[PDB]
Amino acid sequence: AEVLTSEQAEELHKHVIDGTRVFLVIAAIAHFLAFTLTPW
Amino acid sequence: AEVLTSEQAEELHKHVIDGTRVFLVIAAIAHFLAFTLTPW
Amino acid sequence: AEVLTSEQAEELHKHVIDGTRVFLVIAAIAHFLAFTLTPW
Amino acid sequence: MNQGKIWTVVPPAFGLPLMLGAVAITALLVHAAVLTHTTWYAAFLQ
Amino acid sequence: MNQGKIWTVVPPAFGLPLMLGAVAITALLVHAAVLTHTTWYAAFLQ
Amino acid sequence: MNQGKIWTVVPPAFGLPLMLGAVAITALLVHAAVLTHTTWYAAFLQ
Ligand code: BCL
Ligand code: BCL
Ligand code: BCL
Ligand code: BCL
Ligand code: BCL
Ligand code: BCL
Ligand code: BCL
Ligand SMILES: CC(C)=C/C=C/C(C)=C/C=C/C(C)=C/C=C/C(=C/C=C/C=C(C)/C=C/C=C(C)/C=C/C=C(\C)CCCC(C)(C)O[C@@H]1O[C@H](CO)[C@@H](O)[C@H](O)[C@H]1O)CO
Ligand SMILES: CC(C)=C/C=C/C(C)=C/C=C/C(C)=C/C=C/C(=C/C=C/C=C(C)/C=C/C=C(C)/C=C/C=C(\C)CCCC(C)(C)O[C@@H]1O[C@H](CO)[C@@H](O)[C@H](O)[C@H]1O)CO
Ligand SMILES: CC(C)=C/C=C/C(C)=C/C=C/C(C)=C/C=C/C(=C/C=C/C=C(C)/C=C/C=C(C)/C=C/C=C(\C)CCCC(C)(C)O[C@@H]1O[C@H](CO)[C@@H](O)[C@H](O)[C@H]1O)CO
Repeated sequence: AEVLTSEQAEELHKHVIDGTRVFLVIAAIAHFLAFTLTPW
Repeated sequence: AEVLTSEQAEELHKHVIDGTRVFLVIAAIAHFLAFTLTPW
Repeated sequence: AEVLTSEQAEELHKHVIDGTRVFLVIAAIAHFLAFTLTPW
Repeated sequence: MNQGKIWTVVPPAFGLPLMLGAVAITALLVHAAVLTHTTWYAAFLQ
Repeated sequence: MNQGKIWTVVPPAFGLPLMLGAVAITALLVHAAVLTHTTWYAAFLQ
Repeated sequence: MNQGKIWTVVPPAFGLPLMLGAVAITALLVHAAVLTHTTWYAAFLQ
């Protein structure tokens, strides 16, 4: 590919940034389930 | 890509340089939290 | 990229060469801090 | 968040799969670590 | 800081992900080290 | 110092990140070494 317009960039990143939170959230569940059933 | 104009270069680097500090700062917190709860 | 004119070369290298000294200097501090607090 | 303009500098067609890959890699590493410096991970698999 | 003109020499589209990658790599290394030359890191995971 | 004309032969856009990378690599190596042939490095992390 190529770079993006400043507009389509910012609009991609919107998605990159929910991706992440979806991750994070699921992580949290994990880490807690972990934390929970675990010597840690 | 390609190189940049001297103008758009310097303007990128502005961002590279907050990136870094954001890092650094968070590092500091880390290293202190570390330092704190730790034999180090 | 491409190579450089002999003029823009020499002018780049000016920067390469402060980079380095900045490094070196900081190194020196390191090595001394080291030397200092250390069995070495 | 504040950083979306990076795709104006870096071709998401290479850069995204980069990020997503380094995540995948990182998670295997972190597993790998924990697996080899606890007993209780490995215990789990028994 | 003083160094922004480097992108006039080096295509941030390759150079930035380079920097950011070497950071990510470096942090795993430094973890890896500490993990394998203390007890207290690993202790933590137990 | 005397050597700046090298960029007339070698495209700083590949050559600079080369140098800077080999520095970064070298420093990790030298750390790695010292870490694994003293006690006092590792001692430090405890
Ligand atoms: C080690 C301590 C605990 C434990 C505690 C935790 C904690 C705490 C967490 C996890 C997390 C996860 N664990 Mg664990 N977990 C344990 C044991 C296991 C076991 C096992 C059988 O041993 C398995 C299989 C898993 C599995 C998992 C995943 C479901 C999840 C991480 C997802 C990830 O990012 O994948 C990525 C890696 C891959 C190999 C998946 C790749 C699949 C896709 C198709 C490929 C993506 C493509 C990519 C390369 C790029 C493509 C880009 C596009 C083309 C543009 N766990 C032990 C018992 N686990 C993490 C999680 O919840 O994440 C939020 C987390 O925080
Ligand atoms: C070892 C001693 C202590 C401790 C002390 C410290 C100290 C001290 C510090 C950290 C730091 C960090 N530690 Mg630690 N920490 C410990 C144990 C852990 C554990 C664990 C379960 O063992 C985890 C998961 C972490 C996690 C972390 C991170 C949150 C953070 C470093 C971020 C980094 O740069 O990531 C990068 C690496 C990755 C794998 C993340 C990659 C994710 C993204 C999506 C990919 C980036 C993409 C890149 C490749 C290029 C793309 C470019 C664009 C496309 C253009 N720590 C132990 C207990 N920790 C550092 C921090 O605070 O940083 C400021 C720090 O200073
Ligand atoms: C081993 C003996 C002593 C000690 C003695 C010394 C001495 C003596 C020195 C250092 C030096 C350094 N040490 Mg030590 N130090 C010790 C323990 C540590 C610990 C640790 C937690 O164990 C850490 C994190 C450090 C950290 C450091 C660095 C701050 C510094 C080297 C910088 C370097 O070149 O990075 C580069 C490597 C990286 C991973 C950084 C990469 C970051 C950037 C973003 C990436 C650059 C990009 C590159 C790949 C190319 C891009 C080019 C452009 C795109 C064009 N030390 C022990 C206790 N240390 C040296 C220093 O002062 O240097 C002058 C030095 O001389
Ligand atoms: C027995 C359970 C184990 C354990 C087992 C595992 C396993 C297994 C996994 C994790 C996972 C993670 N663990 Mg853990 N984990 C434990 C305890 C910890 C500890 C701790 C010190 O207590 C820490 C700090 C962490 C931290 C983390 C995260 C770094 C990571 C999940 C990412 C996430 O969702 O981010 C969500 C993203 C965010 C919300 C981003 C926010 C960004 C902010 C705003 C910062 C800006 C960026 C900044 C400037 C840095 C620039 C980075 C550049 C690329 C260099 N865990 C214990 C010890 N953990 C998972 C993982 O690493 O996935 C790969 C995983 O698979
Ligand atoms: C600095 C403050 C700015 C910001 C500045 C930057 C900068 C600068 C950068 C990013 C970068 C990123 N940011 Mg941002 N960013 C911000 C806000 C966010 C938010 C948000 C607030 O919701 C999200 C989802 C993201 C998402 C992202 C990722 C897509 C990307 C790399 C993440 C990563 O590696 O972090 C690494 C993770 C951390 C250092 C924190 C570790 C995760 C947290 C701390 C703990 C996870 C909890 C875990 C589940 C449980 C742990 C339990 C144990 C007790 C510890 N950013 C704010 C507005 N952001 C990077 C980028 O785009 O490069 C490609 C980058 O360089
Ligand atoms: C138990 C706790 C452990 C430990 C666990 C960890 C872990 C875990 C991590 C760190 C991290 C870091 N640690 Mg530590 N750390 C410890 C103690 C130390 C010691 C010490 C000797 O006491 C040192 C020197 C450091 C140093 C560092 C940093 C190099 C690094 C965070 C980068 C940062 O935010 O920069 C912010 C950036 C700056 C502000 C840049 C300033 C630039 C200046 C002006 C210099 C110009 C550049 C110069 C010329 C060099 C050119 C470089 C070229 C590329 C070659 N820590 C103890 C022993 N530390 C993190 C890390 O390395 O991330 C990858 C990380 O994940
Ligand atoms: C406990 C402390 C440890 C130790 C821990 C570390 C750690 C940790 C690090 C160093 C670092 C360095 N150490 Mg030490 N170091 C110790 C003791 C020494 C000893 C010694 C024999 O006593 C030596 C010779 C060195 C030498 C060096 C440097 C090579 C390097 C810093 C580079 C620098 O700033 O250059 C500045 C640059 C110059 C001014 C250049 C001058 C150029 C001249 C004019 C020559 C022309 C070039 C020539 C023709 C060669 C061509 C090269 C081609 C590419 C092949 N240290 C002790 C044993 N040291 C750092 C390092 O290597 O960084 C990667 C680093 O991270
Ligand atoms: C050894 C040891 C102990 C190690 C431990 C140490 C360390 C350091 C551990 C580290 C832990 C860390 C930091 C972990 C990291 C966690 C992080 C995890 C991140 C996760 C991110 C995820 C899952 C991201 C998901 C994102 C996704 C799926 C993206 C989706 C986006 C799309 C589908 C885009 C949609 C297209 C759109 C609508 C925008 O539209 C399109 O735009 C284009 C231009 O913009 C146009 O050309 C095109 O015509 C148009 O169609 C954050 O980064
Ligand atoms: C084994 C062992 C013991 C090892 C230990 C040893 C060693 C050596 C350890 C080493 C430790 C060290 C040195 C660690 C390093 C720490 C450092 C960490 C650095 C972190 C940096 C980070 C997180 C950087 C973040 C930067 C980011 C996210 C950048 C953002 C930038 C953007 C989004 C750009 C925005 C685009 C902009 C607005 C400029 O605009 C655009 O400009 C272009 C041209 O310029 C135009 O063409 C385009 O049309 C336009 O849209 C520093 O480097
Ligand atoms: C196992 C074991 C024991 C191992 C131990 C053994 C060994 C061998 C150990 C070795 C140790 C050694 C030798 C270590 C090495 C140390 C050294 C370290 C070096 C460090 C160097 C550094 C940090 C360099 C930094 C340089 C930087 C940041 C460069 C900056 C330059 C710029 C920003 C350029 C500015 C652009 C400029 C103004 C010139 O302008 C531009 O010019 C172009 C052409 O020229 C034009 O096309 C463009 O339009 C215009 O904008 C030296 O090399």
